[PDB]
Amino acid sequence: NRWQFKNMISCTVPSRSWWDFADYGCYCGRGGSGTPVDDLDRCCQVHDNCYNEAEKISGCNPRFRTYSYECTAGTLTCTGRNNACAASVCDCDRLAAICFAGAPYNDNNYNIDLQARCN
Amino acid sequence: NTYQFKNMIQCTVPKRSWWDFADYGCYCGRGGSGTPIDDLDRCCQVHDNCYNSAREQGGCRPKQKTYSYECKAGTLSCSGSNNSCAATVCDCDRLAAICFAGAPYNDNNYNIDLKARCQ
Ligand SMILES: [Ca+2]
Ligand SMILES: [Ca+2]
Repeated sequence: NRWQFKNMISCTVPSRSWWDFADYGCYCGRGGSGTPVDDLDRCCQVHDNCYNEAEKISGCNPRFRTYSYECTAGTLTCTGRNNACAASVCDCDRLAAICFAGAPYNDNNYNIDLQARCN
Repeated sequence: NTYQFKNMIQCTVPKRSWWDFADYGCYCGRGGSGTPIDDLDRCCQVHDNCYNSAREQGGCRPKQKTYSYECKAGTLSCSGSNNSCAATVCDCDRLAAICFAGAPYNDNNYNIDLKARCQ
């Protein structure tokens, strides 16, 4: 669920607020289109694609499905007690939070002009 | 589907680009939480809540579900052909497009700093 995705981001990037990734580039935050502006934006593009694939599972709502996972000293693990939807969504979220933790964060790419930069 | 919702907005609000709404307030694009900053943003909060009800119908993906509708004179109608998911998502879209036309648009509320304004 979205709150857990926020908590995963805090697990892997505790120096930042999840809000920092809520509107970054063309893809971080609800929706996405155009050309990814940087590495971090590429992470978000892959996370939207991942959610797209998870939504093919019948009844699977990534923003609302609560999954089972652990944040242990900066490591994220999706646990075995997840149904298909939960397991898929957990994995999307885990892989994105790790991707975010590897990418440089550029303040000039936060809250950009989407009309001008994302078509 | 999203293309249809754009056309509905083009219909009730012919004076503005759809992008004017896509990054407005705490709810029209990104963020999706916090206190609605004004009436237009409340239109978007209601739309989000409407989609959330629609998604309960399994297989029903509001952004991708194609429905049947008409824009005449400025007056949106959802057709009687629509299945359950289509009828529901078309109504959500219709109601939001009407709401957008009736709410004052404040330039100060476009591309807001979500982190600062949507907690
Ligand atoms: Ca996105
Ligand atoms: Ca923005």
